[PDB]
Amino acid sequence: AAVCDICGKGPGFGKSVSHSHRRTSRRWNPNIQPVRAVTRPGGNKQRINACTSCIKAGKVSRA
Amino acid sequence: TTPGELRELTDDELKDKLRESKEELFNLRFQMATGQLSNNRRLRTVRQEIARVYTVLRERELG
Amino acid sequence: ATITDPRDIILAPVISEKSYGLIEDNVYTFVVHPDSNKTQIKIAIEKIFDVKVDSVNTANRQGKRKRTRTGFGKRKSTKRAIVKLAAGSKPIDLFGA
RNA sequence: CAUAUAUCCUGAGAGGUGAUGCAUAGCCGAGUGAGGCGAAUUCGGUGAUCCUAUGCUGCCGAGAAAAGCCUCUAGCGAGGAC
RNA sequence: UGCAUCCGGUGAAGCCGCCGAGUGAUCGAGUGGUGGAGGGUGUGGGAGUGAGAAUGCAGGCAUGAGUAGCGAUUAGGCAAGUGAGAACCUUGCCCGCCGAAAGACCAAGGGUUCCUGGGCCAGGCCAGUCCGCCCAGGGUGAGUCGGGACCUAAGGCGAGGCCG
RNA sequence: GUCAACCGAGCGUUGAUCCGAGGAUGUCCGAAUGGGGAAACCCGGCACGAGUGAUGUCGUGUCACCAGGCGCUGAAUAUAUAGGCGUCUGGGGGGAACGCGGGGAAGUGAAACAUCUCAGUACCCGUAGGAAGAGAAAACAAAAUGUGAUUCCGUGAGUAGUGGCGAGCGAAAGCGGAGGAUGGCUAAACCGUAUGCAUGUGAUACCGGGUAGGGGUUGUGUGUGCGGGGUUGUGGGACCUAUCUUUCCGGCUCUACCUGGCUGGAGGGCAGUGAGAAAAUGUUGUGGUUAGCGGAAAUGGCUUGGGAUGGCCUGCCGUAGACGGUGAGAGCCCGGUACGUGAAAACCCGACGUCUGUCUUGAUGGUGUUCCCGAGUAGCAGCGGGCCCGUGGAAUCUGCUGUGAAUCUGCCGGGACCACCCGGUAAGCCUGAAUACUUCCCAGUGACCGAUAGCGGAUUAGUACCGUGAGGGAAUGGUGAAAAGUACCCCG
Repeated sequence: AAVCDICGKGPGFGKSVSHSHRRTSRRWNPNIQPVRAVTRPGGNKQRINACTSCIKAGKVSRA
Repeated sequence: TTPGELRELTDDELKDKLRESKEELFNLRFQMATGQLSNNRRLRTVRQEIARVYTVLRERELG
Repeated sequence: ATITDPRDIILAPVISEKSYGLIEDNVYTFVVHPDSNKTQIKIAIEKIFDVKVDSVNTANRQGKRKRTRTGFGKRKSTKRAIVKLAAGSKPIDLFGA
């Protein structure tokens, strides 16, 4: 959900600021997607968690 | 019997001496329990003889 | 190099009026090692005294708790073996009456 | 092919043995306390909340598991059973 | 406590008195007793430096006061014994109480309280020669009893695993 | 051994007890790991031994899980993979403080309270090391022809600032110091080689030219690995291309001949367990540590006293008049002190060596052009964090989400932004010293406490006791110089 199985990208932590400037803790999660990758041209498909940046970088081989 | 000549005996007679000292200790324990022997130091001496024989055997085995 | 003898399983005899009453029945009481079993005791007694053993009975006893100026102290716990010999019955003289 | 108080299974209890033993009312002494001897023991009544009974009958609210035991093959087998 | 001086087992401090002293906090290199190892003075330096009270804290002890109470709804008596000592301990004979218990046996819990011998400062709501108290020694024996080595329930833990 | 003696037995000049170093043994529990379990107690498998007439029984090894190597096999299923089997090497847990990276309060202050403060504190999670972290400019600076990695200390300064411009919070440049390593290695362009995957005018093609072959040093690609080569800001480097050139020998650059490059072997160096590659192995250093030993001088006189270590008076030593003990204030009585001395062994520091790596197939300063200089990165946008800076005109740094470049007339910074100047060269990695701390060990110190004090704990102390539990938590020192601790008699 929050950790990429490829690059180790993890959630950041910050504050949520209201108009009255009340600061409350919140999280910034990565865009983690479940992708069936093809590690080898043999064709084995395994369900892995990859961020959308990893998909963009072609790092997850969804063949 | 000091370790000096205790190191002269071979393995077999060393085992025999260990056996005989063990029977001696058994007899001394029974005599003390029934309360008839006077020399209390015999138990200590026989225990230390057993320890010495064990030490010599272990030294020979380890080299 | 461990040399296992039958004589470290048996520690000491028990000297008491009950023990003597049993001895006149040819039943002997020993203090044995706390981690020995009945058949091990029977084998050891047979090897030591070259006799035939009918049965072995064992009891565990908790040590007595005693009071001291430093506080409460406990004596060691012992295991007792009550050994009955066969009808051949050569008495164990090492028991020293 | 069978309806049988047939057959089998389970099963309180009665009876026999266990029991020429053991125990006992007592009687002798002995006096902390130890010892020896030791009669008769049928027949009825009452009667369980216990047993047959994890039975039987009724009812709805519809009332553990596994081991164990038996049997079946798969499979081991030249020795194996009583 | 720096420095400088002086006193001390021919008796310092501390404590208890006597006799005095200063305007005050206080003083007595004045004295007697007790005691047994360190003190005084001057001049500087530094303070955990002064208590009567916070329903203050710790220890010791008063007042109430030789007062209340001495823990059920059964009940004790006598004779003899032991003993320094007896209402309470022992023995005997009575009397009374429970008797679906206040009898007998287990489980949980306790842990040696069990037995023998000894004791009598503490404890026992009195006393105690007695005791579940104190001291020493002794005592618990299993193929079949209750458990394990047999089986599972609820539930627990949980190889990998999924999720975070 | 001691409380702590009372006995009973014994050892020791043939060297005990005792002190230091190195070994051996080391039940059971505990990360606990053969399986189970209510920690310290139950039940095993395998192998090899012991024992028994045989079963029973005993001894010694070994049997957890996961991770990473290597080898074998390869499900559904075909390629194969997941998985399985075997075998090696690691891990696991504990620890007082100090470090780094994450998460993150409230009481409180603002005389209320929400922004703000408290405070990035308490606490929690993950991880170390003897220290850590940071570190070699995409830095400051301001026109000085200036500094030159990082860290820490003092100032700058309670200043500039910031803030319901409230309570409050609060820099940096510069300058003075500690320490110095202004330190090293890479990636790419290009070469060579090896290989995987595609194919192949499958020949006039690839060696440096001239000669002669040949149809593959493949012919072409592409990917990967390995070895060269290249580590830079005045840009640097490859590609070229002249000039100058400080070992020898050998084998290769398709093949032989004459020319230019790759590669081994001998000197010569040069470095070293170091950041700059690594594991070792020897000899030596009155170098160090871990037990020790020696070490001057009063039985002095008189007096008081139970006792002299007091008073008075004589000597003596002093590289020693530190401090304790001894029957009352001891330099000369004892332990010691100044000062000297001492290590079989182990360990720690050095040094010199074997050893290893490495340069010599090499080096110089020159000339004009193509290629390379770290990509899902920088930048931009949205929402946050943190900086003196509380979103503000908000630079520099940073997290998530989108979008997304250029390789030097490129890019980043100089507090919005633009132009010009100046500085630097991001998206790769290592790095010692200066600094923080003390569970523990050794040696000392105190205008610190002296038993209601000082640690809770001078005494049974994290004990008794209290609590189901996490946890809470006491009180108790002094005879005498020596026990010489009151024989014996009397009342009881």
